[PDB]
This record gives sequence, structure tokens and C-alpha cells, in this order.
Amino acid sequence: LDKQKELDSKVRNVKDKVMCIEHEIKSLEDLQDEYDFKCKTLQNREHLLLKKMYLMLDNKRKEVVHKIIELLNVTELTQNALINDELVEWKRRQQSACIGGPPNACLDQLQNWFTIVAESLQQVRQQLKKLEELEQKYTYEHDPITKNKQVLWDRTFSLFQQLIQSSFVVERQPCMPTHPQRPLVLKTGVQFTVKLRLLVKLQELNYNLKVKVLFDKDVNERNTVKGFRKFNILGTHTKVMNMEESTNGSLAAEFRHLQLKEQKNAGTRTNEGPLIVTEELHSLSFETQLCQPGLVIDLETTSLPVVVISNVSQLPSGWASILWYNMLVAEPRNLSFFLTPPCARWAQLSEVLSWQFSSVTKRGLNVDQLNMLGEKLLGPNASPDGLIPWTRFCKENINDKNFPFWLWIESILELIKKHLLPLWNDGCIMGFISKERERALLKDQQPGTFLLRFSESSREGAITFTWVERSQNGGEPDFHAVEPYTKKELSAVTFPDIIRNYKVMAAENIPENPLKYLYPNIDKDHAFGKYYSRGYIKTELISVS
Amino acid sequence: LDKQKELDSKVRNVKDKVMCIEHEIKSLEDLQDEYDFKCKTLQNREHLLLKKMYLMLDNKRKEVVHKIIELLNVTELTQNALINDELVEWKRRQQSACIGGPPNACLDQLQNWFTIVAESLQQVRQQLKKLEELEQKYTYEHDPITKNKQVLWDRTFSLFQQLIQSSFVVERQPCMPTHPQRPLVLKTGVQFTVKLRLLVKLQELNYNLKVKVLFDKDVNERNTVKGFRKFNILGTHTKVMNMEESTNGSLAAEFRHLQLKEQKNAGTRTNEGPLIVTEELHSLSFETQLCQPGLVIDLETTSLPVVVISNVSQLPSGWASILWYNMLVAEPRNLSFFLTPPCARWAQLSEVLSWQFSSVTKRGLNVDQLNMLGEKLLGPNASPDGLIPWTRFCKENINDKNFPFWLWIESILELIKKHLLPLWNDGCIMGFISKERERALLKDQQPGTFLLRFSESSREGAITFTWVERSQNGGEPDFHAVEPYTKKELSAVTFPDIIRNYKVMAAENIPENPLKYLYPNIDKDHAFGKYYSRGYIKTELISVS
DNA sequence: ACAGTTTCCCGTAAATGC
DNA sequence: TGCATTTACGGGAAACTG
Repeated sequence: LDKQKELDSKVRNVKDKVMCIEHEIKSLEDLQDEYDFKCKTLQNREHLLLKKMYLMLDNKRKEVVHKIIELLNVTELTQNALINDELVEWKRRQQSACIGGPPNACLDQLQNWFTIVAESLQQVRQQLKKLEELEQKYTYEHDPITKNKQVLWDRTFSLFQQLIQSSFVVERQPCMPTHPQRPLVLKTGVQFTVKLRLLVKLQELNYNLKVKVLFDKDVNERNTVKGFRKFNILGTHTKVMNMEESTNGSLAAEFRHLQLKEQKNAGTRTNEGPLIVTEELHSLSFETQLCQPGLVIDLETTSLPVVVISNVSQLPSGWASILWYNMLVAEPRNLSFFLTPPCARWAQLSEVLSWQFSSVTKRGLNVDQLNMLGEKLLGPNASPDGLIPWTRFCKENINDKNFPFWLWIESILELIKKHLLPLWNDGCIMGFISKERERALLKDQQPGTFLLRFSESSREGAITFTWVERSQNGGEPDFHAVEPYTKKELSAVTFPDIIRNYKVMAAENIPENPLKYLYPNIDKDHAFGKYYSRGYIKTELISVS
Repeated sequence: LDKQKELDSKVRNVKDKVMCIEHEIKSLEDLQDEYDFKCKTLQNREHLLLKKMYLMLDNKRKEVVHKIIELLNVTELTQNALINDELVEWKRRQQSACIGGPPNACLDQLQNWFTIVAESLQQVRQQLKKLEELEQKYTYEHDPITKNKQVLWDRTFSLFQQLIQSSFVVERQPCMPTHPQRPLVLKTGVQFTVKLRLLVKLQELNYNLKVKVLFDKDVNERNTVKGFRKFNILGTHTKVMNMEESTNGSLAAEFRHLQLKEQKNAGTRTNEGPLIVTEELHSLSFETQLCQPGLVIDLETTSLPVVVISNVSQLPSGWASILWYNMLVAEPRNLSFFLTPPCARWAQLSEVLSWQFSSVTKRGLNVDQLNMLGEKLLGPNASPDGLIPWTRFCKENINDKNFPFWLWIESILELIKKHLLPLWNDGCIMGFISKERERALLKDQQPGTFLLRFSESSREGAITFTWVERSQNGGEPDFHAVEPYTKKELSAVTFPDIIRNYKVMAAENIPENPLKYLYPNIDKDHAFGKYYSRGYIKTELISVS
């Protein structure tokens, strides 16, 4: 918080200097109409006077001018810290937030700094108008209020222009309301929501800024990239900024209804075959203009690159791109990123992987799970420093299968989120376990040998448990694992409930298993007591050998 | 076929008379330029002739005229049989086809009659032009070709206008391609297909008739009915008629892409509460115009009343209305039908009910099934003549439940169509059985007492089987029936497969049941042998006590 | 105080682009 | 001769608008 606290004083300092300067100006204005009055009289009261006038006013004019020049300097130092370090830093954190990292801090802190310096410059402008008013009443050969006159004005337009343009930001990145945890992937036909905001807060600026949403503004990939598709925003291209919309006393503009549709044409005929899969990056630019007498400024800002899809089936793949993008970019951004997808270091990907789980559920991945996935992407010499090609991530088919690494994880996620949350969250699934170590850990010979592992084979995402009773011949019995369960069998029956009754060909008339010790001895039932689903002949579905 | 065959000769008769008449006309034309020539000469060959000329030509003119007047009469008799009995009958059969009755006969037979008479009138018109050409060359006080002159022309416009307007028909009623067996229920947003056709076939009429589709043309229910909603067609409002579209050498026009959307407004604000549920009837009118020199005719025809819905969930209810409509209407049709839904006789509804099944499957309802449903709609004095209010059909909740009769049957259908077709079709389900007679028929004491009955309780549509083994105390045991299976349990497991393994708490190590005689002794397996679904530990889902 | 109705969506069965 | 994208909607439930 140190740096913040220090920027806090630089801003208070600016405000002080501006007020301090306005005082000296009233004192300059009055003190002049005093000397001017005393002059007129002495002239008609005829038909140290001389020294006072022409000498102190000058010292006072010069005095003020110098002080304004000094305020503008400090304003610069302050502004630059505001714009280039604080805003720029807030933005980096936003990127990371979108892909499941720490939550963005509220923009109020930022807004305060901005408007406070925004008001000071507006003030210097007035003080500048006042000074000119004095020269019209009185001037002279080396009148400072005339030389520094022009320089100071212009210099106050810059600081102010810069500051206001930088204050226009995309508070909440584009996103589909049905996908709160997958923000930069917009699907055609559906209407996304974006939130803009001017960190400046200027009363006389409410209901004046008209915002217009544009698509792919200044995007060379349009021409340069082959097959590249074009889209049109559709819903409400424009929306005026208020302070009413957001309960938070702040100037903003939230779009809903915004919607993309293809510009199906011959101009940019499809190529299906062009430079890149439909995971090319686009941008949403927001443009507005502060129009005032003697002032005119155009504000513009754009969202982070977006991915446009036509079917939610293309979302898991689209997400992959945005993880990869934001995981490896910051810098003004490259919409041709995937023409040359830089590799990713594993200490970094492993983390983001865990974020993914901690974003759709209540618990991420721990170290065992991560090493299992790691020797799966980098093999035995898996290492935090190891590099992982984009290709090995979302394109190559993985360990011995018919799907890439990413869609496999994406589908387990989808599998957790719709059928295992409670079990998952309360750590009863160790899903990612090398099949070796599965075996290894199971001479726990507390024959109720339970271990829920996610399937490595399915396109789809399934769960299996592994069995260990005795071999009847000195040999732990053969390490038993049922065919995985996909959404199907699970949607017709909870997973716990199928665990309770896995009876599997059991000669009896009361109790039958292999059930009864969850990991090392958490008692089958005590383990899964919460999760169970506890005139006709009531029945139940059950998995059986 | 008798009546048809007779109308066939009336048409050949018309064609004969027209050709016969054209011969007599060339003979009139030449025979005149002969007599006229002989006149001119005898005049300059000076400066029984007389009798021949002025007397036979007259007998010939009168002769022809009379014969035309006689052709037009017969044309009328023929036309009227064509238009009023044959077309009108073809249309009645179409109605019945839409709701699952016998299949419509091909319109070729009809088309032949129409064009043949259509060509004859076009001919009489020419012959009429020729006759006028003769009067210009020669006329006289009681020249028949002048008195009957005008009458005959006009009379040939009528027969021809009538005939052509009647020939314009809606060959294939409106319908959604995803619902081939439910034609008059159109859902907003989706694009239906209708097929028009001109039964006239006139070469010089190809690519001339422009058809325009209109919605609710001349529909007073718009004003008269409260809450009544308005829609706009959307896709391609127009489509020119060809002979190319249909392989069948015939003039037609098929619309695809036609699409309805609400005219959401304040003009006809919603009432949700108005005179009728959203099962109000609309119409699709088709308008075109035969434009020719000296001829102009406007052709118009409309589809049978339509039902517009916004969600396929509103389809089973919409269908109910169209069954009821077409089951009880013929007549120019009443779009306010449901303001006073006439009751339905059961000998008639029972049938249509069966059609429904024989339309989504391969076997309808037999008499036992129909009496079961009958004592359910009319009770113990159920009778073919019994009347059944619309209300008891699609509104009242039925025997002791929370849904109307119709949606219950509609849901069993939906249940058959997605999960029991083979069993259903090969008569292994007796679905509709009074619970009494179920019991009654089961002291068949061939303890493999199977009986698949459709559930009378579900909102949804489910199937149960009934059990009969022995009571161990002289008393047939309590007549056992498992809770019904809805789509859920069935989508995760076929129904046969659950029958094979209903094991139900069975102390053992090889075989266990209650399975094994399907109805009277068709051997469980021999019964359901076709239907069964016949390194991990392969499993199966199974229903259990 | 919802209760019929429509809108929005998702993921599938199929169509379709080059 | 194909798949890589896109369109169609049946279907479960939120959002309408009164």
C-alpha cells in the first residue's frame, strides 16, 4: 500500500497548490483595482504612488505565473503515476481476474485520485481566464501574464486531455451473462454485457458523453489475415453515460443487449483453411467525445481481445485461447497472437489450471493432482520451468487418446460442475491419479478400498472408483476399476447413490458390497452420508458388474 | 369410382364439342369467302346465286351459334361436378388426412379434368373471335353472330373465371418440417412449408402468376375477439409459380422459409384473460392474379385454419384444437370455432384417437384399449353415441389427477415415440388397462405374470408392469406393480433391458427374477429377445425393489 | 399474485461452406 | 472427397407484462 499512500499525498499536494493559487489571484485582482483606482484619482486630483503600482503588481504577477508553472509540473509527476502505474496496474490485475486469478480491487480509490486532479486542472483553466482578464485591464512590456500566457494554457489542455482520455476505462470486460466465469468469449446471436466508466466524475459531464460501440476498429487482421471473419454489433450501438445507473456515485455506462452477427459475404469469402482456426482475436472499441466551448476531446478505450463463436460447443476451445492470451500478454495487444503462440512455462500453466477449478467450484488443484497432470504434459522430467507448446495444450491428442489435453480437462470440469460439486468440493475425489500411484496407495488393505479417479480415456468426462479386496492366494486382488460413468448414467443416478449400492453380483439377503473405506478408512457411509438420495413398488437404479 | 368415370366422359364430351365446333367454323369461314367472291364477280361480270348465299350461310351461322350455346351449357354441368363435388370432396379428404386419417389421393386425376375443360373454354374464346371476324366481313338484320354475339362471350368468361379460381388450391397444407405429422400448428420463428398449385396447366401461364402470402386476411376475429394476437409473415412473402419445381408435370409453388413473428404492440394490447386461450384460429391466404390482354382474374385460396405457438411446449395443446376442428368442421371455416366448441361423438373421437397412434407408430388402438379410454371419458355408460365436451377433453383434469385427458394421452405418445416403438409396435404393451381387468386377467398363474400398462398417474408418461407370483397362503399374491418409469430412467436404460434384469432383492448366485411370462406364456426372453442391449469392469443399470 | 406465454439458452442432430 | 463453422430447434426454465 506504500506506493499508493505516497501517490495519495501527491494528489492532495496538487489540490492544495490549486487553491493556494486561487487565493493569490483574488488578491492580485483586488490589489490591482485598488492601485488602478488610486491612479485615476491622482490624475484628476491634479488637472510612493509610482513605485508601489508598477513594481509590486509585477512581482505578484510573476509570483503567480511561476506558481502555476510549478503546479503543472507536479501535476505531471502525479498524473504519470496515476495513469502509467496505477491504471496500468489495475488493468493487469483485471486480465488476471478474467482468467480466474485474484479479484480486482474496486476502482473507487482510482476514481478519487483522477477526479481530484481533474478538478484542479479545470480550476487552473479558470485562474488562467482570470489572469487574461487582468491584462486586458492592464498590461506592459514585460508583463509575465502575457509571455507565459499562452504556454500555460496549452500545457493545461495536455495534462487534462491526457488525464481524461486515460480515465475512460472498461470497468467490466465483455461477457455473456450465462457465462459469468468465461468473459471474453462472445457467442453470435446472444447478447453480452460490457461496462464502461469515466474515472473523472465531473458534474457538468453527466448526460453529455455519448458512447458508441464499434467492432474491430483499426484491426489489420481484417486484411492481413486470410479467412478472417467480420461481424456487426447489433442491439444498442449507443448508450449515454450517467451517474444514476450505478448506485456507486460514479459516472458509467453498461451495455446489455449488445449482440454480434456475421457479415456473411463475398468480400471476405470463407477459406476454412486460412491462417487460423476460428480462435482469432477481435476487439470491442468504445468511442465518445467531450464536446464543450473551447474544449473538445475524443475518448476511446477497447476491451481485451474477444473470441467470437457461433455454438456453445466452441466455447471450451475459445476459453483455452483467452487463458493462453492473458496468461502470456499484457502489452498493447496483438490480435495475431495465435499466428505464433508462444509456449507457456508450467509453473504458470499449472496455476491457471488450478484457478479454473477454483472458479467453477470451491477447491482448486493441490500439488499431487498438479504433478499428475504435469507428467502428462511434460513427462517424467516435468519441471516448473518446462515449456509447454500451445499445440500440446489445445491441439495434439494427448497420452494415447482421441482428444487434446485441454478438452479433457474442460470436460471433467463440465463433469464436476453438473454432477460432483459436493463430493468434489468436500475432497472425496482425487480425480487425477497416475494409475501407478493409484495401485501403490492401495495396499491399505482395509479392503473397503475406495478411490474416485477421473477417467483419462473419455471424450466426455467420466468418473471411476478403484477396488481392492483380497486375492485369496497372497496377492492383493487385481485392482478393480469399473468402467467410467459419463453424464448419462449420472443424470439418471447421483454418483454417491451408485456408490452406496454398487452391490456387483452379491450372493445374499441383507448386505453386499465392495464398499467401505473411502480413502484410508473414512467409513463408506460416514464418508458419503450427506450425498445419498434418502401404491407402487418403489425402485432404484444401480450399477452392477 | 363410378361417379368419377362418369365425370370423365362429361369432360371428353366437352372436348369433342369444342373441336367439332372449330371444324364447322373453318367451314363457315371458307364457305363465306367463296360466296363473297362469287358475289363480287357476278357484279363486275355485268356492268341459284342469290338463294345459296343469304340463306345457307345464315343456317350455318345460326347452326354454329346454337352449338356453342350448347357447349357452354354442358361445360357448366361438367364444371359444377368438377368444382363443387370433386374438388370439394378432395378437400374434405385432405382435412381428414392432416389429422391422421386415410391418405389423400393424388391431384393428377383432378388436374386432367380441369385443364381439359380449361383448354376448351380458351378455345371457344378463339372461335368467338373468328365469328366476330366474319361479321366485320359480312353482317345483316338478323345475323345471329351479332345477337348471341355478346351473350356468348361473357358467358365464356364466367365459366372460365369460375373454373380457374376454383383450380387454385393448397395442395399441401402449412406445416413445420420438424413436425410432418402435425400440420396446422405453426411456431413463431421457425419456418414452415406450404404448397400451392393451379390445377389448370396452361403453357402460356408459366412464370406469370405471382403468388403473395397474406396473414389473417379478412379475419374479423382481429377486432371482434379480445386479446386476439396479430402476426406478420416474414421470410419470402412471394414466389412465382413454375412447372419446374415439381417433377410432376404440373404448375405449382412451394414456400419454405415462410415465418411468423408477433406484431408486439399497444394497438392490440395483451389481455391474457381474453375470450380464448392462445388456441384461436388463424388463416394463411394466397393471392395471385392472371393478367392478360382482354383478361384479368384474381385467384385466391386459403389454408385450413392454423394455430400459432411460441414454444413447442404449446404444440400438444395446439394439436388438440386442430383434431377437434377438422374432426367437427368442413364448411367455409369458422375461426371463432372455440368460442363455442361443439361436443364430439365418441364413435368419432375414439377413432381419431387411434389415428393418432397409427400416425406416430405402426399400430393404432384396438377395441380393448379404446373401451378403457372410453369409460374414462364417459364412464360406465360409455357409448359410441355419447357426447364428449371439448372441456372434458383438453381442460378438465381427468379421473382423479392434475392434468387433462388429452395431455395424458399426448404424453404417452411422446413416450412411445422416443422409447417404446419396437415393443409398442410388436404388441407387447397393452398400455391402457383398467386396473380391475389387469388383476382379473392375471390369475393366469403362470407366475411369470407380465403386463406392461401405461401409467394413469404421471404428468409425463411412464410405463409399469404388473407382478403375480403366489401368496404362500391361498391367495394370489398382491398384485405387484413397480413405480412407473418416466423418460429419465428410460433414457439411461432401455425398457426391455430393465425387464431382463428386474432382479428385485434376489437371494442367489446365478438366476433371480420375477420375470418369465409375458402375457399368457410368451417366454420372457423369447418375448423380449430382440430388444436387449446385448480394461474396465463393465456394468449395467438396473431397476430394483 | 402469479399463470399463461414468450423469450433466451443451451447442446444436439444436420446442414452447410470452400 | 472432408471436416471446420454454422443453423436449426426440442426442450428445461427464466423473464414477461401486464
